[PDB]
Amino acid sequence: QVQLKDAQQTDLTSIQASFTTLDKTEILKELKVTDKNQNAIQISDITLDTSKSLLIIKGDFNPKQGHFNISYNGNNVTTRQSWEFKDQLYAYSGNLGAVLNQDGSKVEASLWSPSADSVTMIIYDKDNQNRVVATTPLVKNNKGVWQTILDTKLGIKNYTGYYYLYEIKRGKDKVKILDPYAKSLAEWDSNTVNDDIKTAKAAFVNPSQLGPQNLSFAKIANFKGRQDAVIYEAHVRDFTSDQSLDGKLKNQLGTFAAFSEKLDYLQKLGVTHIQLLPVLSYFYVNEMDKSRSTAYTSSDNNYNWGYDPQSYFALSGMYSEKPKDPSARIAELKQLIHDIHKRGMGVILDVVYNHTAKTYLFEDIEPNYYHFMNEDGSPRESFGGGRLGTTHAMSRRVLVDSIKYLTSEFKVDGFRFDMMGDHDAAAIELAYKEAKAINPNMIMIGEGWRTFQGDQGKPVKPADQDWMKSTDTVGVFSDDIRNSLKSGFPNEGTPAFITGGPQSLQGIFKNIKAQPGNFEADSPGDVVQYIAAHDNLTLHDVIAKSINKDPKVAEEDIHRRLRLGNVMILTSQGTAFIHSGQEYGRTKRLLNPDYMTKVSDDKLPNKATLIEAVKEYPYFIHDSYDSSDAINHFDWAAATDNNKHPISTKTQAYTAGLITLRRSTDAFRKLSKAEIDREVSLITEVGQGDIKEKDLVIAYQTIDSKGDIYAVFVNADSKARNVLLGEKYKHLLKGQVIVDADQAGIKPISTPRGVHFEKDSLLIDPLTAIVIKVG
Ligand SMILES: [Ca+2]
Ligand SMILES: [Ca+2]
Ligand SMILES: [Ca+2]
Ligand SMILES: [Ca+2]
Ligand SMILES: [Cl-]
Ligand SMILES: [Cl-]
Ligand SMILES: [Cl-]
Ligand SMILES: [Cl-]
Ligand SMILES: [Cl-]
Repeated sequence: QVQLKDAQQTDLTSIQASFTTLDKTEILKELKVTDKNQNAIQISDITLDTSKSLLIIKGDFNPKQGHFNISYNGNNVTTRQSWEFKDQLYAYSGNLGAVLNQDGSKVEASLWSPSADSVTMIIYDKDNQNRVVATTPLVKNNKGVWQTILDTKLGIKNYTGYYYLYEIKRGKDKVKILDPYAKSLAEWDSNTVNDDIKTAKAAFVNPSQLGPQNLSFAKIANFKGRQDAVIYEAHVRDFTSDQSLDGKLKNQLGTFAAFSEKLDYLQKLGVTHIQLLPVLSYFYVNEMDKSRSTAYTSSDNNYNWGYDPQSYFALSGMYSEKPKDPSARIAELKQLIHDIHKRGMGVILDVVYNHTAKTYLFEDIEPNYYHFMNEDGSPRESFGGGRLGTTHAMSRRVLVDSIKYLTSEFKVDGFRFDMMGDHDAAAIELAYKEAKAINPNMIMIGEGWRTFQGDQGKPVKPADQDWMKSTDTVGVFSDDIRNSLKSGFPNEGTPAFITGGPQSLQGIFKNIKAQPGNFEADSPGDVVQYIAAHDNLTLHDVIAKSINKDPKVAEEDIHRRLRLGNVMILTSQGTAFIHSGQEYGRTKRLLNPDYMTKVSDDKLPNKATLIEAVKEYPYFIHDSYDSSDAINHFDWAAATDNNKHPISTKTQAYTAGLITLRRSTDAFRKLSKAEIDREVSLITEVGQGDIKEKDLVIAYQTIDSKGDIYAVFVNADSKARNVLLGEKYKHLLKGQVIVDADQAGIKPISTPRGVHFEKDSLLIDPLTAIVIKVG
C-alpha cells in the first residue's frame, strides 16, 4: 500500500516526499531521484517519518539542475519548491515596478517571477487602452527578477499615460498579469473581463511630479499619541452623494475633489483624523458609470465599499473626476489630503491585505508562493479571492512597501487594517516600524478579530486582540464596549446599556477605563473605543431595533439614547472612534415600495433587519456593501438643516460639544493603565443608593494633570434615578454643569436641564447624561 504522492525541495540538500503510508533498507532499493535531464542523482541518506508518512531524502540537489523527479513503484512526481526555499533562492530587496525618467523618454521596469520561462510586456495606447502598440521581452536575473528598459526602440517618445500588462509563460501555458507594484491604472470596468484579459491594466506614471509639491504630514494641535486621536470613518462616495448637494457642489459627486468641499463641517465637528474606506483599486466596479442609484436597494449596485482588492499601490479610479487619465487620481488624493492637513486634521487609510478579489491576481504571477497555502501547495482563499501570506518574504514586501509608499508619497497619518487578525504580528510590526520611521506621529489601528488561518500546520503569532499584551504599536477595536453598550455580534438587537438591558457596572466601568473583558489591554492606547462603524446596523437603527420602536413616533427617544452612547465613547479612555453619521443619527432604512410592509421569508430583502414595531418600511440594512446611494448617502439636511430636522441637528451639536470636551482635557486621554486605575474611579459602586450589580445607570470621576476634576453621569434608565455621592463625592455639588440633557461643551450651563442638586446626591432625569466640572 506504500505509494508516492508528492515531493517538495526545502533546502539545497533536502527533499521531503509524501507517501500514502510508511508502515529503510527495502525502500533505498526502490526510491530513485533524477534531475531535469533525466540523469540519476545520488541519495546520500534517507529518514523515515512514519507519523507524517513522509520520507526525507538527502543529497546534492542543485536547484539549477532542478526540478527533480522522485520515483517509486511506477509513480513519478516532480518536486515543488517550498515557499521557504523560494525565499532562500529568490528573496529580493531591490526596486520593483515601473519607473519613468524625468521627461518620460525611458521606463525602467522590474517584475519578480522566479518560475517563469519568459516574461513579455504588452503596451497599450494611453488614449485607447484596448489598442496594443508594442511588446518587448524582459531578462531574468539570479533572484528571479525580470527586467527591461523601455526607450526609442518601441517607437514611443513619451511613455507617460501608456498602459501595460505582463505575459508570463510557464511551459505550454501563457497568462496576462497585473503588475502588483503598479502606481496607477487604466480606467476599469469589470464587465470587460474575459478569458484573456481579466485584470485592470497598469499605467506608467510619476507620482512625485503630481499634486501639491509641498505636501506634508498633519499638524494636529495637542496631539501627543494614539490616545489623543478622535477618528471619523467616511466612505468617499457616501459623504457627497446626497441629491441635496446638486447645484451646491463645484466638483463631481462622490469624488476626492467633492469631499474637500465638505471638510469645514468636519473641522467644526472637531475630529482629529478622517478615516477613508478603501481608496486603493477594487475589482467589482465600473468606474465609467458615476450615476446615482436612486432606488432603495441592498444588492446589484455599482456602489462598493472597496473590500475586493485589485491593487495595493494603485488608487481606484472611482473617486477621480478623470479616470481615463492615470495621473489625475494621484493628484486628486494628494490635494484632498493637503486640504485635510490645512484644516488641522489628519488622514487614515483603510487597507485590505487580508485578501484579494481574485486568487489569480497573484497566483498567475508566481504559483505556490504569494498566498497562505495548504500542505498540497494549493492557495487558501477568502471572500472569493486569495489569502495573502504575509509571512512569505515577497508577500510581506507587498504589504510593507505599499504602507511605505502610501505614507511617504501621500503623507498619510495613519492606517486601519481590515481583518488584521488574519496576519502574522511580525508583518504588521514591521509595517508600523517602517511607517513610524518615515512619520514619527504615525498611528495604526485594525480589526483584531481572532480569525488567523496562515499556512496549514505552520502556527504563527497573529496580529489580533491577544497581541495587545505584547505590543504598544497598533490598537484594536473593542467589540466588548460595543456589545455592552448597544449590542453586536453574535446578538445584534439585544437590549444593552443604552437600550434597556441591565449590564454589570464593573464591566462597563472597566471598559470606560480601556480595560475590555475579552482581551488584555496593558495600555489604554491598545483599545479603539466604538459603538458603530460602516459594518452592521447604524447606531440609530440598532437602537430602534433593540427597543423595538418605530422612528415615526419614537425619533426623540431614540436620539436621547443615541446621545448617551456618544457621551460614553467620548469620555472613555483610549482612542475614540466615530462612524460618519453617528453624530446626527444616520439611518439605512429601506424606503422601497416593494417593502412597505413585512414580506415573506422567501422574498426577504438582502442584508436587511426587520423592526416589528414599524408600520411603513420596516426593513433596515445591516450590511450596505452593495446598496444604493439612496441607502448609503450622508444626509446633509439631517446633519445641518436646523429648521427642517431639529432632532438630528440637536444630536450633532451635542456630539460636536462632546468632542470639544474630550480634547479640552487629558482627564479623558490618560497615557497609562497605572494612572487610569489611580485617577479614574467608580461613583456608582454596587450598593450605593439603589444601584444594583447589573444596572442601567452609571457615574464615574476622572481628574486631569492640572487636577481639575470631571464627573460623568449617565442615567440610561426609563425612570429618574437618584445618584448617591456621600462624603466621598460631595465636593461635586460645588461644581459647574457643562453637559446636560440639551447641550454639551466646556462652558458652564447657567440653568441645567435634567438634573437636580440635593444634600449629598444628584437626581437625574431618565435618558439623560450630566457632566460636572470642579475647577
Ligand atoms: Ca468645534
Ligand atoms: Ca488614458
Ligand atoms: Ca499593549
Ligand atoms: Ca457593488
Ligand atoms: Cl484618474
Ligand atoms: Cl463585526
Ligand atoms: Cl428617528
Ligand atoms: Cl451610525
Ligand atoms: Cl427631526
